[PDB]
Amino acid sequence: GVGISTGTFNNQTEFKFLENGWVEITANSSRLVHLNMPESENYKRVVVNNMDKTAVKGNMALDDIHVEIVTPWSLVDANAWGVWFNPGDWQLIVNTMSELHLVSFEQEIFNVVLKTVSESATQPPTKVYNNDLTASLMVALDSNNTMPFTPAAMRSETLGFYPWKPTIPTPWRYYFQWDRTLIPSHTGTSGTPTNVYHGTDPDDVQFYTIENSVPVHLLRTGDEFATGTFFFDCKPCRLTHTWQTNRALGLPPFLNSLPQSEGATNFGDIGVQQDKRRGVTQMGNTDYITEATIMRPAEVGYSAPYYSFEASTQGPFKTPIAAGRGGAQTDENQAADGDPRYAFGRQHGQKTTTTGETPERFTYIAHQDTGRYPEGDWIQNINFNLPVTNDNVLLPTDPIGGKTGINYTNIFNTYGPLTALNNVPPVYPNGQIWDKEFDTDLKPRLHINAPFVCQNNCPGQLFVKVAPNLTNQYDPDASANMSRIVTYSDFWWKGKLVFKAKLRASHTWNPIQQMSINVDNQFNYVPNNIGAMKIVYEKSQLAPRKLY
Amino acid sequence: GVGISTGTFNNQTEFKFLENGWVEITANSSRLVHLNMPESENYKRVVVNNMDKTAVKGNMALDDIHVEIVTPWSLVDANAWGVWFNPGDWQLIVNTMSELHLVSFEQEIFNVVLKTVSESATQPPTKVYNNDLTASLMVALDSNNTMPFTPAAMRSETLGFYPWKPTIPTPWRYYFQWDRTLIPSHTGTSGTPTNVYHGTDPDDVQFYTIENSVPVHLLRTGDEFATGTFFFDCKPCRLTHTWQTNRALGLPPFLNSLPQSEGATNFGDIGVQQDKRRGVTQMGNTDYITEATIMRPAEVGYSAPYYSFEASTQGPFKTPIAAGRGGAQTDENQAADGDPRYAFGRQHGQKTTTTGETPERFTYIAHQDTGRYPEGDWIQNINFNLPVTNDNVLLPTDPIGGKTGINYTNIFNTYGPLTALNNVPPVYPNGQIWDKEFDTDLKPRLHINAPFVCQNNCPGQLFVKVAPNLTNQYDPDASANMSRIVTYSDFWWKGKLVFKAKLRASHTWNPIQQMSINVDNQFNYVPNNIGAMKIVYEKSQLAPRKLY
Amino acid sequence: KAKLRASHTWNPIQQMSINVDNQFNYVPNNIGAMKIVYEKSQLAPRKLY
Ligand SMILES: [Ca+2]
Ligand SMILES: [Ca+2]
Ligand SMILES: [Ca+2]
Ligand SMILES: [Ca+2]
Repeated sequence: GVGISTGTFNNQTEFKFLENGWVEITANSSRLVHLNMPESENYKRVVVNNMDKTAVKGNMALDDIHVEIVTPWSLVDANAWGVWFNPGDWQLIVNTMSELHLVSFEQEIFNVVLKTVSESATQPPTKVYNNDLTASLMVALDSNNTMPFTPAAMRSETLGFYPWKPTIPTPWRYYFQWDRTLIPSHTGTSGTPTNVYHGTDPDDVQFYTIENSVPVHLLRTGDEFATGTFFFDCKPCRLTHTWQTNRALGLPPFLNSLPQSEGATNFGDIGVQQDKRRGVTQMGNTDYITEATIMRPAEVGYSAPYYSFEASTQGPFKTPIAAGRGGAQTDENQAADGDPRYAFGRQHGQKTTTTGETPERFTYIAHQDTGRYPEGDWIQNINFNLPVTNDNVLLPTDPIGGKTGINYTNIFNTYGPLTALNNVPPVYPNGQIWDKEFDTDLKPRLHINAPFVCQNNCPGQLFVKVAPNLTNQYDPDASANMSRIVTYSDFWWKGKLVFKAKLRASHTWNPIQQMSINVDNQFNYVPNNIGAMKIVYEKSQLAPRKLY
Repeated sequence: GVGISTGTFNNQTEFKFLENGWVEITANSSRLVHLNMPESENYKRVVVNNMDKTAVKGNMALDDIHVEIVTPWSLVDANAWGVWFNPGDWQLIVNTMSELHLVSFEQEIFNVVLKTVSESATQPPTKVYNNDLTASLMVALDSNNTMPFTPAAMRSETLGFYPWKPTIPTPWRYYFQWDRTLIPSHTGTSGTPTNVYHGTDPDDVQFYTIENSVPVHLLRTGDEFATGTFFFDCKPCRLTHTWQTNRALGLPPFLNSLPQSEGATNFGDIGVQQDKRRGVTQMGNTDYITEATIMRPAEVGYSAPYYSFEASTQGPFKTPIAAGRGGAQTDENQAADGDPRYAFGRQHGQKTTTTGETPERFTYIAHQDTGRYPEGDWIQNINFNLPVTNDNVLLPTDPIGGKTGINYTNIFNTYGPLTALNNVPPVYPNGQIWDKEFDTDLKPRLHINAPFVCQNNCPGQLFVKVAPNLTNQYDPDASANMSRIVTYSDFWWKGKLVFKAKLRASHTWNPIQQMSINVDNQFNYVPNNIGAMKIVYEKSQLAPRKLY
Repeated sequence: KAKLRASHTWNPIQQMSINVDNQFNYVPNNIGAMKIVYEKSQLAPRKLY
């Protein structure tokens, strides 16, 4: 069955409006995937050790040592917003929907092709491509999620974002266990710290093979493969942001004195002595009821140690932070509430005609005011007693450990039973969409990498690979490296991701932040005279929501 | 499925006679289309600016600046009379039918072929064509008319007019928005006018993609594609012409004195003093009832400014005129009532064995006397009072604006609530058949380009394209230009256009103008000793019709 | 009775939107003054032919 197609290209996003303001978004994405023969046919256990870098005192954070199993299989990952929606669709969703529901996912492989390269070793010399009709492409869909979960978006290795531009999958590899020690130090530290990779703990070894745990399918041109329809189990993702802070929760103080003339100088006045006011407070000493002192239900947001690194059996790792805005606009603390920074290129944004190999990037800065501005933090001695005396105040300025560039905010952590928090907002187009939950007894309240964490079950991973096209000479009983015909494959991938949205309703007199084409962004949405493209990142939760 | 054909060639025109003089014309047209790989795979936004020409004062009309989106898709356009009928059929329709009804349209693509060119780089060197059996031809039929409407007949780019001669489609491209200024001037104008292309208005940008708005079909040799049957909604087109003018409407004056002997000198005489006659007039002053002064119901035809150019956001454009004859035969005013001029060649008429690249052409001159002869126009002062004195007459001779070559007829416009007019007559074989209506709130009473304007709905456009035949080396992450195997395609197109005609009836004693072979046209209808062909244009509405 | 639009181009499209420039044309001031700035309606291309 060579002369018949086995599939259809479809990259349309359908918006189906239902009853009561609910829409059913059907994002169709098709892509032509190009796939090469594995450079090797065996699994390799490789160690990566860049001690040359960590050898330099004060370079701990640049540690890359790990051990990974290198498989002869490739992963077809489509878990990233850019694969399903273009700037247009996205603007539609973000400007009018109030919440998003991830419903189901299904993919299929069709119109498979396998060619053989022949070196017409004459003159230049030449190269001749031919069809190997009876050759097969191997396909394995790990439904049971036996294999380790490895999101390609984490390393900008998902399918590309352009319907009219071929793409490729990524060689699949996964972490193996290993013990590693690396002691912190600074430029002036003495002696040689302790930078040792101890190896692997036998009680943590887990060598996985696809061949042994997932049925594999062989497809020839005539064949096709389709996944079933997987249904997610995730909480809805909101498309609105909160702006309220503790300072803006509840009943404002009653102004006894109101401005009588226009002018951004004419303020209103509470009109009551800060120690002669009524209200509630959690400060049993003073009688000062102040906007920064009065009681509030709980606490929106929280403080966590910044540029903290922790260490365990495998080595050091940065301490993650779940947090939004908190601070002026061109007045951040990227570190404090962890604004994510995305590095990618060409195939996932970055102008296409770009040269060199320096990735493009951006630091996403959410609209939700749930972050913190450390410099504003301070601490006072129980006696209160203002103006506070230097001996009774710890400030983001006073040093810690005699260190000049470290202070309590750095060590600080105000997470507790009163912490109100929100989930990570979606990041177009470089963000991951869904993520598999940790199989720990107690799970995390959220994941920092994706807004959708399928709990009870997630779509399995799809592995692809060109099956061994051997030559007439092959001897198992001789390490050699099995000479095999240079074969490559081309197939089309088609996926269908279904969402369920809820149309928003206005509730204020005033208009609202809406995504829109300007005379400034204009050319970020259209190709140029050479056909170069790029996909600029966009914000998602533009639109306020009352928090309390 | 490679060894089996998927279609049939049919280029027969069937005439099926019904009851009560109605015939059902079924025009079948088949053609072998040749199609090449796109020179580029991306959409390009290109600007065209020939300021070098408009720089020369007095060359405004030669302005070509515009912006267009260049797509990697080709359009298969068959909307032009020459594609469906040969001189014979046409003579039949034009000589015996009185009116034409455009009923339905359907097309289909079959017996698809895709070959690969290989340069046997030896000696001359050689070239080798091979079949790429598993390759696909992409097909997209824009049913919803999402895409911008682009009639290829407008630029002589429809399918060719010979059943036994292969043809090709045209690269599809469409207008993009842009602001442009160009101020009129004459040879002796001083300073440098104002010739500026300002660019595009963001509020008018509309980048269209086929991939994003029309499902695409992949066909391999075994496959085939067929459109459904589309049904038009258009007014009938008449195949007769009117000759009556205001001067010949109604009851002629009664001749009291009739000629008594033969001779084109012996005239009849009304026999009553022009100021002593009875009748109606719209001239409340005089008592002169004259053949050029007596009342008439309304007005056949109208006067409009000639070689008028108007300007708006995009630049200048000639003011269109809807009008027929009006004037002697070798006594026109091509400009005044806008006789169309058609430029084309080889594939759509023009002797086939022709060399060089100067198009062939003709100015169509309709039989309907609905035009005007300006030189005959004049204007008189309210007092009437003849013979009229130079100071009370504006003539097509007196100058306007002190200009010697401009007069009121040039500025003139007599369109009003009494204007009687006819539609554009069909032009064989270079004319467009149907046209999509403007989506403006108020529409035009007619289109100057085709006699059939499908209002509520029109057949969608058919886009074709060779799908990317990549080589073993392809890297998305590198602008390059994706090296791809030189692939081309050959497929057969078959369309069916159904009309409904009405047989005419004689009502006069005298015979009537009929199309016919002469000793002069004879060789315009047959090939020569070399096999050269050409298709000479013909008139359609030869046959009078009483207007009133 | 309205009809929802459908995208048919690769490129985005002119959309009405709040800027750092129009911002205060949509909210009252410290005195309670209001104003309603005119807006355009047919922002969005349509193929004519
Ligand atoms: Ca921040
Ligand atoms: Ca804010
Ligand atoms: Ca004329
Ligand atoms: Ca005539």
